[PDB]
Amino acid sequence: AGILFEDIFDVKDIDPEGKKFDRVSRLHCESESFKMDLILDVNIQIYPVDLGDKFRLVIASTLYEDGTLDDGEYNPTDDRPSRADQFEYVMYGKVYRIEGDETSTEAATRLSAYVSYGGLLMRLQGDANNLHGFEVDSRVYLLMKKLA
Amino acid sequence: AILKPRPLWTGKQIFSLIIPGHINCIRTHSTHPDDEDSGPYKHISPGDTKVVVENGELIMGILCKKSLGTSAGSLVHISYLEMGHDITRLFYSNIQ
Amino acid sequence: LSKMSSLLERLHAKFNPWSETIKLVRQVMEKQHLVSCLETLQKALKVTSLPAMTDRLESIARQNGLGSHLSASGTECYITSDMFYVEVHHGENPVSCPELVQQLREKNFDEFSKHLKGLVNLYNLPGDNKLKTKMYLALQSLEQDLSKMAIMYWKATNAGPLDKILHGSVGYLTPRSGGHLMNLKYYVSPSDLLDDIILHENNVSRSLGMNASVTIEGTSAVYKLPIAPLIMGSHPVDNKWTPSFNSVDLPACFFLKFPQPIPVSRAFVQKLQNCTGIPLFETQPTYAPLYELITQFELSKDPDPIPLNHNMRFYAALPGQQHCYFLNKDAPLPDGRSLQGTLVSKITFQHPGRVPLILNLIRHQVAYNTLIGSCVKRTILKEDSPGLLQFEVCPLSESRFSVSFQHPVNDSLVCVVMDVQDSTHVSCKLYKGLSDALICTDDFIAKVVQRCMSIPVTMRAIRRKAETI
Repeated sequence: AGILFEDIFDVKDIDPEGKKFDRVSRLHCESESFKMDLILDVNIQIYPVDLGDKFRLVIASTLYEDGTLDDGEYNPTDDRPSRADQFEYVMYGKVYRIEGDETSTEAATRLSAYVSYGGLLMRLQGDANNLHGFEVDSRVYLLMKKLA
Repeated sequence: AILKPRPLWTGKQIFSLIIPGHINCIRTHSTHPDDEDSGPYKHISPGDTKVVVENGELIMGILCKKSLGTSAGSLVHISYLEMGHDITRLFYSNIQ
Repeated sequence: LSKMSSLLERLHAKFNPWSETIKLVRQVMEKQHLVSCLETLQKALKVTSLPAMTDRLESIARQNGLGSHLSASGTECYITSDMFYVEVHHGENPVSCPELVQQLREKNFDEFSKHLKGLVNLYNLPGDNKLKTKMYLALQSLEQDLSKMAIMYWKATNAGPLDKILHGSVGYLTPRSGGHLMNLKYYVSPSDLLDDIILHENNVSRSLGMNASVTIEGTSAVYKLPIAPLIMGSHPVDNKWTPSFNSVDLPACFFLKFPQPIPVSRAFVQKLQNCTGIPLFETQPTYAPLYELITQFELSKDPDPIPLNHNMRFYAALPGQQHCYFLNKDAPLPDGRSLQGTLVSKITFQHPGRVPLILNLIRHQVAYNTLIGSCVKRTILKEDSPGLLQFEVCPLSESRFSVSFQHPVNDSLVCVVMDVQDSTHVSCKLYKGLSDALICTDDFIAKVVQRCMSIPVTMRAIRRKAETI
């Protein structure tokens, strides 16, 4: 299923400045063990999250799980992929920029990858090797599940 | 945009449907922080200003009179100078 | 289809380079066993000069999962357990086998690969470490004793190789060379000694006959085996073995593996057990009619896609006349049970003392299988009006069978009952009615059979001799 990155991240703040938009809150979290920060935005009403949670994040290239391209269509009745239904927050999306910190002479070692999920936004940032999978203009699913 | 919890589409997505063909435009919403551009969070915009329209899909940002209205560099003007006349008329009618 | 998809992918790559792919691989590295196995495959297809032929020897190592250490260009050693050999544990390097040297000097790396496979299989022994070294020592003692027993027979009678194979203590024995383990040739069938009138000489082929291999193999149970040569003192006629304990209770037994499983009858299992005592089949498996198993062994010697679908009515074409033989499995023996037997691949013997007796029983069972086996054939004899003389084989008793045929000159059924008393000896009696024409002399048929081969053949001689008179 092209899992592109995975970790159990930890919610270290829910809204650094203010509740700017009412039903969307920007969890700012630090992953444990790879030290990669996240700044996801989540629909609080349908996925209530609370401070201190540990969630499994699996930005995956495909939901189907058998490979194959999305076609980008809400094929509603399709169950044939038998995709990653285990997780409980699948937001779809796109990646808008893959900024980094490269001097002209050498490549960066702290790539930051801004990923846009339908207006709500995310910035996984961290060691270059881990985010190496991502590429610009690709649809990348975000899947999350809250783990005790 | 949100799938598993329930299928809920985002307004930006269904406004990226009225937008015609492919256009690249970046502008500021009427309420814009006078300092955000310089500091951190520049491209994740805490308040959703910085409309960016890349490829014909609003990727981020709220739309104001300057972004959608009668000013140089307005989303409407990008279309006339690239995409055309009839397509621009259809896009205006659909938005309304 | 898959190739067409790959070509389309190459077209997509062209539209998108090899340099970019290398950069992507480098990025992944900055961010295994199957790739190692793949290396051996593409290095096996690699064939160039001596330097690359040494890399082909390195490919052979990882192909068999071996470890290669090379001192200088000339010497490279593949090392695992005690299986260490060098092309220039607990033992000296035994020999510069011409077999291995000839294959390497000539362009046959494939033959060298087979030889390593044989060595690895011989030492697939489980055991542990010090136990493995002792277990190999026991095999060495058995080999020395078996070799001495063969030498005693040659000293007592200067028999030709054929006599040793057909009727000798042990059998023609070739000492283990490299991977190949000792082979004792139990029997050489008369039909197959002749190829398309072979004279054996001392150049007897490894596979030109029926061959059995002697080896040590791990067992769940624990047994006591000689760890030193047991023929310290040999009586001049036959052999005398000094009694055990030296010995140790290693969890394994010596084996006599047969390359192709031999169908053996229930009666043989009892006759063989009477001597050794070790259960021949231990966990009682399956046991169906013997004649079916004999047909499968004969038919499967040469494999063809279409199953014969004989229905136990094999058809045989011969220079004069045409014959059809019904094998008649399921005929009740005196006990009331049809001859029933199961394929045996491995026979386990602690010491070689019971081995002369076990082999003599096996030779008799193999001989009976060969005579009845000669008939089994892939014949599509359909709508045959001329001839088609029809014979039926019935199992009268274990070790006996009757071929029944219409009298060649008169009309009553006449039956020849053949008993395989010993591997090379069969005694046959013709049963003929009180008023009948003397069909044959039992000696003339014997002379023709010994000079030629098989039993579909014996029936021809009986018919021809009767007609000539």
